Amino acid sequence: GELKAIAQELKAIAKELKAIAWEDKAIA
Amino acid sequence: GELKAIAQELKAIAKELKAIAWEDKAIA
Amino acid sequence: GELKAIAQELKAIAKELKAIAWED
Amino acid sequence: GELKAIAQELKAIAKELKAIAWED
Ligand SMILES: [N+]
Ligand SMILES: [N+]
Ligand SMILES: [N+]
Ligand SMILES: [N+]
Repeated sequence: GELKAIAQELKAIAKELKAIAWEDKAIA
Repeated sequence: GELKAIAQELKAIAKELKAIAWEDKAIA
Repeated sequence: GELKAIAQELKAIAKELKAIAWED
Repeated sequence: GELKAIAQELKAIAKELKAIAWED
């Protein structure tokens, strides 16, 4: 369903934001 | 950090959307 | 950059949630 | 209702992400 699929997208965005945050630390 | 905290918020929103989607099914 | 593109995705999702709120 | 309030949260988060993109 649409809400289930939007929930999966939000969880994926959360993992993508943590990856960015981690890249950013490494480099600084 | 701020991105880590926003990631947690997005994961929490995903669980809240699935709960809404489930409530909605039960009732329909 | 990337964060702006993610922000745009979140805005698009917001619009989708408002639409779901008002369907039958 | 609730979904609208979540949509508003997502928009607020979008603004926070754009701000992070432009800090040092
Ligand atoms: N994404
Ligand atoms: N929330
Ligand atoms: N979406
Ligand atoms: N936030």
